[PDB]
Amino acid sequence: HHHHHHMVHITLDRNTANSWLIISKDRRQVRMGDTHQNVSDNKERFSNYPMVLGAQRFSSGKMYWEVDVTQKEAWDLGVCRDSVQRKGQFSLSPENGFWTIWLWQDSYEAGTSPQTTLHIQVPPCQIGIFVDYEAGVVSFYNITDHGSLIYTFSECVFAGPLRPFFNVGFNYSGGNAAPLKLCPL
Ligand SMILES: CC(=O)N[C@H]1CNc2ccccc2C1
Repeated sequence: HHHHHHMVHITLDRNTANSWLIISKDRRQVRMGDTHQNVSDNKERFSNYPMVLGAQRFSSGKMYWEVDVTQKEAWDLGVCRDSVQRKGQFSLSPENGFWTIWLWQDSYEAGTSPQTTLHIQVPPCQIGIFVDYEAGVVSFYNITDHGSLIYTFSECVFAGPLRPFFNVGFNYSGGNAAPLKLCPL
């Protein structure tokens, strides 16, 4: 792809994080802790899942960023509405304000309702995310496989400001402790 020139510097918003998450001092990395991280509860924190939002809000333009997923077994990535539900159980779908892909149990799927199978020959170590607000497009790229397209959500109805969206996943296996990292420009 040729989206690299729309690169934006994303930082994570501590106040939105599930209380188990550890965000690095530079606000560029997040991982699962082995316990509650000794923060107060608030209405913004994701309660049920190890999720966090980026601080940046997008309402126009073209935006691109990259995330490192090396050696993780499970994760969700993409964008969401600023007003997505934070508490209780919910599915990742455009109807609920999320435009995401994920890895789970050795298969990759797009967060449509119902979910769509992805066809990935080279397991990605880094994912590129491209948003065109005006066009209503969210696209995902395999940086490990020379930038090959993973999935395009088109005809998106954002219906609000967008935030970068992250889920580090559960670590019940002991094989998913690795962080999500925002990669340098
Ligand atoms: C080993 C592991 O993944 N433990 C879960 C427990 N439960 C839980 C609930 C919300 C957010 C994160 C978590 C972590």
